[PDB]
Amino acid sequence: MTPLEAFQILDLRVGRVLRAEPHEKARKPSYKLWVDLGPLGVKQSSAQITELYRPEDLVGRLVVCAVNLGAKRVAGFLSEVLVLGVPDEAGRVVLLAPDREVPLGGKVF
Amino acid sequence: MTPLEAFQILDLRVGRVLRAEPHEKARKPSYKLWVDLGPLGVKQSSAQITELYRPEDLVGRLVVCAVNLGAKRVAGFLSEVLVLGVPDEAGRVVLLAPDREVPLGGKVF
Repeated sequence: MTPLEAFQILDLRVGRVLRAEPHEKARKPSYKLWVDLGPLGVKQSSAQITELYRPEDLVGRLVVCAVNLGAKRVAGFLSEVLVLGVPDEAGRVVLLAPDREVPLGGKVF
Repeated sequence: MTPLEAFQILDLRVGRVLRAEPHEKARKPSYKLWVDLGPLGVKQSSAQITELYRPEDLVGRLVVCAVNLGAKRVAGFLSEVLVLGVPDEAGRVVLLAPDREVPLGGKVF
């Protein structure tokens, strides 16, 4: 109930995309992603980051994800974590990332 | 209480550092920061990012902050928002940032 508590409860981690594929089944343009979160292992995610990013661009890049939320299904694909982004002027999702390379599974603070 | 709700309550925004100065009064090394959060205006923050970043580098840089947590005093300096980062192998803070420029005050999702 307290924004300070929510910050404490929410768990944000640095992960690296290992696999990105078109989420054809989904009505809303997205990608099926497989994210390496180090200690947390691999977690799936359906991200609507098709504008600005090509699956080939995602593979191997660092991303920051909300990991402890409940997993949900998207067009059959199970999305266990949320890849964080922010919209540009046109509303397109711009991904967040660490300034440089860092250990996977690292927690944001 | 629910990570999903913590997600919804926590307010993460992108801001631009316009001023950075040595927070020498603070015990733990930090910088006094003034962040332009667009519609939210200017918010102060004490950030322990002295290793890897020099005040000159921070000025004009996009950063991502936790904005709706209560403000806290740090060596007299009022820290109103949290500038988010992640530790490298050495534990040093690495700032998070959008891949490219985006509107200030933009909300992370």
